[PDB]
Amino acid sequence: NSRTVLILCGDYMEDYEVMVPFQALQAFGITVHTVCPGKKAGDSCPTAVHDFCGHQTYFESRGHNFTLNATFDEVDLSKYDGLVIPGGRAPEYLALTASVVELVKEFSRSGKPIASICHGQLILAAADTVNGRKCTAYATVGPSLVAAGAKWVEPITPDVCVVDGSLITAATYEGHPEFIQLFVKALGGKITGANKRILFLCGDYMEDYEVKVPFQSLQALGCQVDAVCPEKKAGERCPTAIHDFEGDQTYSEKPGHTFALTTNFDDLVSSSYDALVIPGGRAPEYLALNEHVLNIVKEFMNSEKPVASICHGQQILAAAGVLKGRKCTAYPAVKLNVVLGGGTWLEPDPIDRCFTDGNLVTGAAWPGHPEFVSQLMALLGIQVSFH
Amino acid sequence: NSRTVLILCGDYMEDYEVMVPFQALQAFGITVHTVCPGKKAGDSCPTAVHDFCGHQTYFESRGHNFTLNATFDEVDLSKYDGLVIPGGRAPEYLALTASVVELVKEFSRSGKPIASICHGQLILAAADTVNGRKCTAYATVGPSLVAAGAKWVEPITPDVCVVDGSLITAATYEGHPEFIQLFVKALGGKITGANKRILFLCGDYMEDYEVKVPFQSLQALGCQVDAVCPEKKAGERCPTAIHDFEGDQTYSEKPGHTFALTTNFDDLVSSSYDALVIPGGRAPEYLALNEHVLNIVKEFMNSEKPVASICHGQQILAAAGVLKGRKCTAYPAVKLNVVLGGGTWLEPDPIDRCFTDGNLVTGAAWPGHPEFVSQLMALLGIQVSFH
Amino acid sequence: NSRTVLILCGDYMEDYEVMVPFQALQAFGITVHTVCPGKKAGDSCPTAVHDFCGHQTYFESRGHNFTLNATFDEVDLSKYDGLVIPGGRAPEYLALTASVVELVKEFSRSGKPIASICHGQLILAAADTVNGRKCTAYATVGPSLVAAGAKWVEPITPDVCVVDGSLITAATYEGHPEFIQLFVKALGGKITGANKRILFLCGDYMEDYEVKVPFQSLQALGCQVDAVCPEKKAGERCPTAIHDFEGDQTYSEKPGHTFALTTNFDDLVSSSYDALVIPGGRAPEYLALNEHVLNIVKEFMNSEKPVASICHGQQILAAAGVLKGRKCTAYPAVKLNVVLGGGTWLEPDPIDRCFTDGNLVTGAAWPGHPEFVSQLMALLGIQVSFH
Repeated sequence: NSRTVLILCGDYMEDYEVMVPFQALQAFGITVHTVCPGKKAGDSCPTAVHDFCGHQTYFESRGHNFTLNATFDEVDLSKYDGLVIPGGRAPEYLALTASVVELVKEFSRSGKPIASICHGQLILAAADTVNGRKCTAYATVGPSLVAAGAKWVEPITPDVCVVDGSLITAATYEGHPEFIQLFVKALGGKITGANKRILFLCGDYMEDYEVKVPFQSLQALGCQVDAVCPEKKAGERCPTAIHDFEGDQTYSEKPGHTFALTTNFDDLVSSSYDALVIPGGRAPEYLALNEHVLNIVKEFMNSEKPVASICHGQQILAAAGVLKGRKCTAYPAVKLNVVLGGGTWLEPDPIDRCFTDGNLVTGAAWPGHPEFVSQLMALLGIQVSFH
Repeated sequence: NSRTVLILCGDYMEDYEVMVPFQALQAFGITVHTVCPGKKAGDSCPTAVHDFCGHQTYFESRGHNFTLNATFDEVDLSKYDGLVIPGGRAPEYLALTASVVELVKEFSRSGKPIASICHGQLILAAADTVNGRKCTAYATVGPSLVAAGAKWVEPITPDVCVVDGSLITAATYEGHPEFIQLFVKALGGKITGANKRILFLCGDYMEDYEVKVPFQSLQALGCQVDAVCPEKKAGERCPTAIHDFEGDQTYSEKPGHTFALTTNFDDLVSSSYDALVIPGGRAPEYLALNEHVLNIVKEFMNSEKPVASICHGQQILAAAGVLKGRKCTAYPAVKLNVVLGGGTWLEPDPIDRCFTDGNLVTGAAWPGHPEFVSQLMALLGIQVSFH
Repeated sequence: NSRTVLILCGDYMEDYEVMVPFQALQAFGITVHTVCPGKKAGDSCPTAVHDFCGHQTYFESRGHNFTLNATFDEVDLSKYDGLVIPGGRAPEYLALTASVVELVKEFSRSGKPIASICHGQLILAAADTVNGRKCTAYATVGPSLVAAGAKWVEPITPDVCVVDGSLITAATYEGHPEFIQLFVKALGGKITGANKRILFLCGDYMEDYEVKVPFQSLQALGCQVDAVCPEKKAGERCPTAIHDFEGDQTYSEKPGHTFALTTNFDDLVSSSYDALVIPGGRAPEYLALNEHVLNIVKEFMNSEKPVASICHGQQILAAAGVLKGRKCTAYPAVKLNVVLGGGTWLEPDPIDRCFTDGNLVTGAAWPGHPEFVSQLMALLGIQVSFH
């Protein structure tokens, strides 16, 4: 509504760098279409998980499969307000697809906003639309951007972002917060009431998407967001799980990106936060056995403060006993816990639908992030206005 | 034969939690039917390898594909003497399948024996059949059971087992030995002659099933089982291999569960054992180059004591020269090893058929575990009797 | 022409043990046919990546799919001058395939050369064609050869090779250089003018084939070859990447073999070395950012010395500005870097062809190694003559 954005997808694009923008932009009220040359709506793109394990370069792994919702060569550029270019290993080959470069050129002339991250810039270079343009990218793309005539801004840190009129660029997904806020501002958006402090309850093997997307999305808004995990210091990292359906009766499990806690668990002053968020995956099942974690949940529910849990997150809510006489949804399987917890089941159909019950927001699976964050914003007083 | 048990399978059930009971029980003269809702006999289910590597929860990878030998919608519960519920991530979604809960309800009413392990209990909680019943499960399931009115027994160790009449529960597959024996006694079985000490010759990359299945089946019988490996002590652990036939000309390989040795290899004495078991996999080929390992094999052989090796295990035997003028079978490829070793080949058809020559029991692949353990029991004079 | 060789392939053969000879022999003017029982030209076999990681035996991983260029049951064994038998897990089941054992025996009967490595020797043992023959193989294949009546040579080190008239044998791929040379001489081939020092610019996640095949082909030729990596000692190792197309719009990625460096990067002296080789994969993009790396490339190019780059290696040339007014090809996607670098693009069609622009040799991908090496050989004046 009011704004429509087009994301340029491709095989092996960085998981994070495609889903975070796809869902955040939606949670803010922007329609988003995803396309990939030679593919139609409903088709799938494999994705890459780029991370660092102590080598001179990043290590790669397979992320979730990403389904396109729009068809390439059937898109009317005139009908889009902005364009986003994901990173990973897709730009490398997309940057050499005639129809892709023609598209980025055409859009580039309209003067409309273009947000490119990591290796995405390579496409910009091929289209030769960066001359004299200030900009940044993954350190490795610098030679190509300088040779393209760009005003290269070396990324001293993974988070640095750069703007030059309608050209927004980022080095890595660590800069998603600012990357996204700028593309929003660039779309004529205004964010209000975003001066909140949210606490995320994390743990080992939490769902990759279910942590990153909600987390960064809330950061792009401007909130101060912290994440903790029992027995871990503000530097520790948590391994994540990538849950996806690949044909069998239940989802499959694969290693995702490594997540970094921001605060120490022991030094946690719950009263200082305006909200609490619980990611799903396999972490909730063991976090729910933790006394300290439960008390934290109790405090937020007692204070009638906003609480947003997704997927298996509700397992911690049911164990806190805070679901009694409460309406909510969860991952289809954890309906067991909701009922046993004393809550009233809300059918999660479609799977992307989330529900609000007073101070309680719940989601079923990662496909519900748009409504998930959107409804947590409402309980927070955060709005995003355009036109 | 005399009893018939039913195993409730599902996609991503714990590989060990299904294969060990499925094969140990057959080894004890019990017919076992495997079924999964929405699937027929001959279909397969992917399994999960749940293990620990230091994180706050278990790690997960894909195990062997498990082929069901029964059909769900064609089952008559009035024909089974018992029911086994394996763990993994299957209980989670099976618990929310109306037909599954109905089967547990009815089996629950008949009062016949029900053995549930790890996450399996979640199904019992769903069917509301644990009210006032003592029982245990993976610590994580504790909450759900309590809310289902169960008398919860927290697992202080990974092998704790509970029994409240016809209900038998275990926390992890590390409790299989007692889990199975209790299930057998509940079916009215009596085990006699299990006053034996057995020695296992392990090594890195031995087959996953080919170690745990025989090792745990023997323990469930009551035997004392020791496992060793050159240059490794009691606490040490060996990486295992998961060999499975996918669509190629030979089997593929994946990591299996890590296996824990029980005794220091140097502190051994062939004297104190009544039989020697040799797992297959890739451990044999290099184990067969070890002096000490060969002497151990020789001692057991000329002492005429019972010796059982499956799959590639027969390589150690050939290298020890103890297959001189003897009949035996092995993984098809190891026929060269048997012949060049001076043995007479026995066609491994069907793949689950094992052969006993004098004091020597041999099998082809892991599917022959039932006949393998059965035949080893026969040389040890161990028996299981019902009715 | 002059010589034609047949290579016995099989599912799960060692990836290196097939590509290195398959390609190195073609770069030496020898026609090579790959064949696998029950498979026809155009079919493919999965390969296996073997090497140690701190365990008692090797670890296995999946390597590149290998497509056969000939049909087994259509081979006129009479028109072949030599036979190569790769290792890995394939021999194990091939040794038990009648057609295969007869082919081998029929070939050992003609006196013609037979090069076998690692586990390949098991096939010779099955054919009983090694009596009183001096030879070596992978340590665990010794007991079999001894029993087949061979004069076993324990591989004191992994790089040992043994020649006994027409039977050339090696223990591991580490001995490929000597292995290939001996086979070539035994084919009546002479190598002249190979006294050259060659430098390889290596890094983390370079294409597995792209470093090993060219590296070892030049070593077999007699050249002294060094491998370096920024800030890494002679003992350090580099992880590699296996890039392969599996159906998506761009290649996929798996871990390959670890590659050890030969000299220290800091003590490197560009003065020596007659040529420079730059492997592809993901290492270039980050090496292209290293000042030191660009100087080395600078030096060579100024000296007019032969420079050979393949796949993504050109990203380093382009960055050093040495493509200015040079004609060359590269991996399709990296055309961007070639054009931005001021070079004239040479279309890599067919994918396996390379080009020579003065002192510059460039290839598109690993499928082009044959022309890649023969063209570097031409600049260096190295020749292989037969008849």
